Amino acid sequence: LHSPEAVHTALAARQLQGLRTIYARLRARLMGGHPGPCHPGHSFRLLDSSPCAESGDALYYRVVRAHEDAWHILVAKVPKPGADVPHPWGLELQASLSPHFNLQGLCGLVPEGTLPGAPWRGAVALAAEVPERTVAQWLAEACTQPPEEFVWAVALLLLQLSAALKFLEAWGAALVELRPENLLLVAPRGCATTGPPRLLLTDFGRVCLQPPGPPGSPGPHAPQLGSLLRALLSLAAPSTTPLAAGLELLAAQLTRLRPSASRTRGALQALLWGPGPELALGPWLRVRRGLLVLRLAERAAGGEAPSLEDWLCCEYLAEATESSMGQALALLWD
Amino acid sequence: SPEAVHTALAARQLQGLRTIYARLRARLMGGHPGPCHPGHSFRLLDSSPCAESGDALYYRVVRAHEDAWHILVAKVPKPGADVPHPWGLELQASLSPHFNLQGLCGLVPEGTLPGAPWRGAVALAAEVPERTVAQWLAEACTQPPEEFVWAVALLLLQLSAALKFLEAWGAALVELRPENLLLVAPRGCATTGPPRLLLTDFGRVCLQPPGPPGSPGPHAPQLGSLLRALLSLAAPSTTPLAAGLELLAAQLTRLRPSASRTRGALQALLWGPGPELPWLRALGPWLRVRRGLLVLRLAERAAGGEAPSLEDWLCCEYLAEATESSMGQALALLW
Repeated sequence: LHSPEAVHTALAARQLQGLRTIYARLRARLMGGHPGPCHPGHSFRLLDSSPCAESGDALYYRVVRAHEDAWHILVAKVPKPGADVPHPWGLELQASLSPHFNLQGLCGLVPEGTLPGAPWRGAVALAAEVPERTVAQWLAEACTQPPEEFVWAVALLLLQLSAALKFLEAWGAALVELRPENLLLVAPRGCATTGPPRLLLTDFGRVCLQPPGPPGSPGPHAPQLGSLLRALLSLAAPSTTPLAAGLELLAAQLTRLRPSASRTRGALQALLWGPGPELALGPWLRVRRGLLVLRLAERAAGGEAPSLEDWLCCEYLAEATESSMGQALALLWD
Repeated sequence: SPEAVHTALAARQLQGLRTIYARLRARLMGGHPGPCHPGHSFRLLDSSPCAESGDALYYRVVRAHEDAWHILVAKVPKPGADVPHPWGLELQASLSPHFNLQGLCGLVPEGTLPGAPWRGAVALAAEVPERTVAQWLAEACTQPPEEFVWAVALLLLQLSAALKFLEAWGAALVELRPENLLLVAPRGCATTGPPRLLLTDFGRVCLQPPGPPGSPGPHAPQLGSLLRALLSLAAPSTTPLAAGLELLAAQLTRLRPSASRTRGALQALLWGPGPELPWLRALGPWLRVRRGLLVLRLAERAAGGEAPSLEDWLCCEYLAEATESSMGQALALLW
């Protein structure tokens, strides 16, 4: 109204409120369908006579929990014969934590005599999620993708792993080692079927209490992500794209500078979408937030669903700030 | 250089809005059955019409073109029907398909479907009728809300689009009657909201060679009279749109405006500004803001799993094609 700049501010304020509404609606569907806790009135019957998935520490079978003429599908996690538990408290933590997009949740336990005809004997915990493949099983096929196609797919799975780890670092606990065979992949709920899978962390036997320490401390997982990132990158076909060049520099920075999981997510999101080192940043983020909303509207016109990558992108752009992008760029060009 | 970024953003959302309109229009006009050939096979679906219009009984028929699946409907002449202007029926076969016109795909003579309830050779329409406008009004005006005039104004904009196509042609309809108009669901972009309107009454459409304005819209004084009848059937005039329709009916009979001027003023009541907007100076940033808000609303609906309605496609047609001179006419005709 007689001030083009006030109109520009009102448009940024409303499209950002819409961007948070878009994120919250997609998150509510993406995290929907969670089964309630197990009760004495629930009848448990087996689906899989052989493992539906295998991790490094356990075998997984589906079980149907029937009640009130309906049911939920839960997974029984059966530890492999000879498997150890370096940190038993991490299993007590798994049963104490609320649901998280990238962590394996529990809905209860099947005690002895409650599930007839099982492949195993003894009380078993019930996981809320249903597995499809391990990260190692995905790599066995995925390493045949074109250079940039494979590397992008891995870079987005790494962003999910950093978030799962950020929760744990803010919580006050850490993994002693990273093992892709205990990282499981499933299709995301309510998202396009051709996008990236949802990443679940299951290795709670390796999670231990680790106090955050002083404000100048190193990130407890940084040298594990640096070495793992280089081993995963050595599986990609060669490319000259900035994406692969930034991921190799970030691996050197993870072992050299030792950033936290929240600083790691910032630089990785900045490499995936962010500006170059030349920035100043406000106008860029305001244009990119508006462009994702236009792409979502243009594809909706064709009856196309958003993918998990678009929910993760809209999450970065909605949470991105000038101070956060300053830190993200600083690691990238240093 | 923020001024350079704001110019680039307006151009980037404009090509996206035109792409959204073209993709939703392509879904709405998708599957149009092709012309009838010796390769087509037909089967009867019913013994009673899917729509009963003033001068036609509409029966649904299956067609297959080399095993390509199509549904078409026979326009069986209703007993007592006539043709005051036979040229208008030649015009219906002549013109290209249009979203709000009743299209034809060819003739099916008697004997193709031995079990048919009709006799004689009957042409088959591309669209599949569900009800007439008079049939919708009988129930729809029984328990209207005060905002009911919203559903009527949107069907009126569609009828004005069908009449604008004929007015751009060499043609006019001499007698306008809601009992001869048809409503169907939109294809590919379907919701429970307003139906697609089809203009059917070509038996009464005559030649219109005049150049000078004369009466600019031969259909306007007829729409003004029908709109006053519709406003007395609807809920009390408590919504600004009902008051806008009351003065619009007086203007339709007083000024006899063309369908293109009726669509401008009617779109201004539906989505555009009133006299609160000289006033027209605000239209530049008003279209840029309203165009961006519709793109944002479509993305927020998609985030919730809600498809766009035919109203949202008509809204994006109005906003993508509206200009400062078109909105200047729209507002000047209303006030």
